[PDB]
Amino acid sequence: DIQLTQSPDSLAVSLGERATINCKSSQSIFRTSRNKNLLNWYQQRPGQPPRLLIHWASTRKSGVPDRFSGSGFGTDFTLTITSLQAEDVAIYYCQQYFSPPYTFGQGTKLEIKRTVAAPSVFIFPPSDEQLKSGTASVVCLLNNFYPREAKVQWKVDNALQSGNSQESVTEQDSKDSTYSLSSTLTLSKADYEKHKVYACEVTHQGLSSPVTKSFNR
Amino acid sequence: EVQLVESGGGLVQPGGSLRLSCSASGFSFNSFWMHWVRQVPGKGLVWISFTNNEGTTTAYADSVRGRFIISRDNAKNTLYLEMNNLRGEDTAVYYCARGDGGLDDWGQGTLVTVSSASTKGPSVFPLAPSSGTAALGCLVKDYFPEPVTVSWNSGALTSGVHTFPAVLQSSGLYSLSSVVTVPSSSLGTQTYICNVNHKPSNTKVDKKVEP
Ligand SMILES: CC(=O)N[C@H]1[C@H](O[C@H](CO)[C@@H](O)[C@@H](O)COP(=O)(O)O)O[C@H](CO)[C@@H](O)[C@@H]1O
Repeated sequence: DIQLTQSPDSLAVSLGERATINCKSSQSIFRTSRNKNLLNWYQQRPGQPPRLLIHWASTRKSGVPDRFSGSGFGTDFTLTITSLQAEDVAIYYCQQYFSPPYTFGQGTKLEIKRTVAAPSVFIFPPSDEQLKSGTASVVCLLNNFYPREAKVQWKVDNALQSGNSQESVTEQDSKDSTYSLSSTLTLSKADYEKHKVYACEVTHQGLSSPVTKSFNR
Repeated sequence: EVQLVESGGGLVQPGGSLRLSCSASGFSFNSFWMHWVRQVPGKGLVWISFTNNEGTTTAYADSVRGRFIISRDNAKNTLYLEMNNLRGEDTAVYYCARGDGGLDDWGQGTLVTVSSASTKGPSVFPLAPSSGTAALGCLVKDYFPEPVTVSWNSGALTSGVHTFPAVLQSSGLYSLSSVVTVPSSSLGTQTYICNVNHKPSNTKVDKKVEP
C-alpha cells in the first residue's frame, strides 16, 4: 500500500524562524474527481492526541494559526511553519486520505533551538521506607537545561559506577524549551550499607566546569 | 463540543481478545466516517481501521486484517473495535477519530497491553527535599502495566512539576519519578503530597514528602 516518507526525521529550528517539513508519497494521491490532493498534516504535542492542522494538502482547519501552511502536489508535499513558537514543539505527521489503509508518515520531531541553559542539580538519598524493603534507589535530578546533551556520572566512594543506573528525560518544555533529566542508581541495601560517599557528577555545555552533588550515608 | 472517549483497553493475554468502545457526542454521528488509529508509546501513528457512515464499507491495516473487526451503532453513537488473537506487536494506545476533511477530532486514547505478565501496584517512596530553591519528589517504583498518573497537592501544585516518562527496569517492572522545585523557605511552611494513581491495579496513594 501507499508509503509516505517524511524528511527529516528530526528538525531543530530556532524561535521565530521558519520550519520546513517534507512528505513524499510512493504514488500520486491527487483525486481527479475532487481536484484535491488528499493529504493531511497533524501536530502531536507531548502527552496529547494528534491535532489536525491541514487537510486536502493545503486547507487549514479553522482555529489553526496561519503560521502553519501546506503546499505541494502529486507525490511531494511540504508543511511550513513560520515564526516558530515554543509551543510548536511536537511531532508532526503527514497522512494520505486517498486509499485505505490511510497511511501515516513516520513523523518529524520538531525541536526548538534556544539559548544554552545550565541544569540545576539535586541528589536524593533512599527513603527509610524503601531501605526497609531491601533496596536503595539514589536519584539525581538535572532540572531545566539546554541542549539535551549531558553526561551524568555516579561515583560511589569516588569509584565509577557502570551499568546500574537508568535515565529518563522529559519532552522539551512547551514554554521554556528546556529538558529535565532523572538518573536513578539502584543497589541492594546490603551493597548500599558498605559505602559512604554517593556522588552524582554532571557535565554540561551550560556548565563552566563539572558539578558534583553528593551525600554521606 | 465534539467529544470522543475510548474505553475497554487494558492488560490482556497474548492470543486473547478485547473489544474497544468509542463514545461520541456533540455531533451527528451517522454523518461521518470513523477511524481507529494506534500508537506504541514513543513511536509513530499507525492507521488501523475505518468505517463509512453506515458501516457498509470498512478497511483494515495489513497487520490486523482478519483479526480485527470494526463496527458502529448509529442509534447509540458508539464505534467499536473487536480485536482478536492479540500479539505483543498490538500493544499501543488506540485512538478513535472523526473523519471529515481529515481525522479532525481524536479521543484521549486507551492503552492496550498485550502481555502474560502480572498486574502489580507500585510502591511510592519520598524524594526528600535537597535543602534558595529546593527540589523534592516521589519515586513510583515497580509497577505493571502502564500507566500511572501523578499530581501534587490534589492538582493545586503544577508550576515547576516534572513527571518523568516511565522506564522499564531490569525486572520488567516500570518505575517513574515526579519531582517539583519550590522555594527552600516553603519547606518550613508548606505541606507537599504527591497523589499517585495506578488504575490497572486499583492502587491510589497520597504520599507526604517532608524533610
Ligand atoms: C477521504 C474523505 O474525505 N472522506 C470524507 C468523506 O468524503 C467523501 C469521500 O468518499 C466525499 O464523497 C465527500 O466529499 C462527500 O461528502 P457528503 O457525504 O456529501 O457530505 O465524507 C465523509 C462524510 O460523509 C467524511 O466523514 C470523510 O472524512
